[PDB]
Amino acid sequence: GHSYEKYNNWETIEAWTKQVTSENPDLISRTAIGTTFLGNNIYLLKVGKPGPNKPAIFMDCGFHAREWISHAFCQWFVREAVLTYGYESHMTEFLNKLDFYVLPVLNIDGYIYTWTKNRMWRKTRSTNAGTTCIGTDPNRNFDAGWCTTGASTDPCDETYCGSAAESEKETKALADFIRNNLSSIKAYLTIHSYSQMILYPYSYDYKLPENNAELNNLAKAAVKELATLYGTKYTYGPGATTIYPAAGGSDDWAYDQGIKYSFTFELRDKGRYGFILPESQIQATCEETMLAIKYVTNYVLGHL
Ligand SMILES: CC(C)[C@H](NC(=O)OCc1ccccc1)P(=O)(O)O[C@H](C(=O)O)c1cccc(NC(=N)N)c1
Ligand SMILES: [Zn+2]
Repeated sequence: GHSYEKYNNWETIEAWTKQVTSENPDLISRTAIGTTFLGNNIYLLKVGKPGPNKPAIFMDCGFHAREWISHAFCQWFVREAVLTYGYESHMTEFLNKLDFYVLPVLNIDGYIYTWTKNRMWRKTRSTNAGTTCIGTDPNRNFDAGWCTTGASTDPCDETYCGSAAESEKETKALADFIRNNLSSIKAYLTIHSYSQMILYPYSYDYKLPENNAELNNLAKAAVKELATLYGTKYTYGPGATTIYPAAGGSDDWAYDQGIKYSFTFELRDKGRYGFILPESQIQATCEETMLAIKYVTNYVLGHL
């Protein structure tokens, strides 16, 4: 069964998307935006009070299979939204005024693989011509300085950029959806672990985004907000210099589509447990992360 303080396998997460939608008909709608290489449905949840011409924030989790706390966060977020709507003033305002598109798990095939075969799997599970090596790094697969730096052209490597940009059904589906909704999507938030950072563009080059001063101030405010709960310290900055240069990432691509608020979140911890973050830390991790996501949401709402 589904728990919010445990990591849930895909069958359970899928059942949950159907259940939470059924239980909250005027706050949540479910669609699928594509299928994975292995035929799983890429569900997207539209969270918000329906209305005409509403702006939106897009958030995805589970780009990378082994980053389990990411998947956990998208599920936590959805419950918080439906539990507190009508009671907590900010979330009530958020859901009245905008829609959150929440994509609980992008890389479903890899996630399943981390449950069944290899806890440390990262990439998708697509096949590659001329080799037995499996998978492409979805966050090297977007059309953003594609495969020029911090990526591999070898399918056997963890950062394989794929045979071409959007070669993966999963990344094509995500790009297609975002391209189809550019008029409404005002921010892009992509949830990863670990490192306790908020990154903004660019990672594929050392050039800075036009609005980098604003993004820096926004990230700064968001991390200090996060720290209020448990003292957790996040660093922040443009990807290339803050963590490492790397091309083909979705945050850079979304920004260059015109989504001016584009962030990669790296959640707990800083390496003690790394990707294998204890379930005992899910609640506290999600709780503090909510504060940063809500700060960003309120700021974006104030700049429409
Ligand atoms: C621990 C955490 C930072 C993860 N990093 C990771 O597994 O690094 C492994 C690795 C191994 C060899 C070469 C490069 C990278 P990840 O979540 O995969 O980091 C993102 C990524 O590399 O896709 C990441 C972190 C910060 C910013 C961005 N943005 C971007 N467009 N590159 C992307
Ligand atoms: Zn990641």
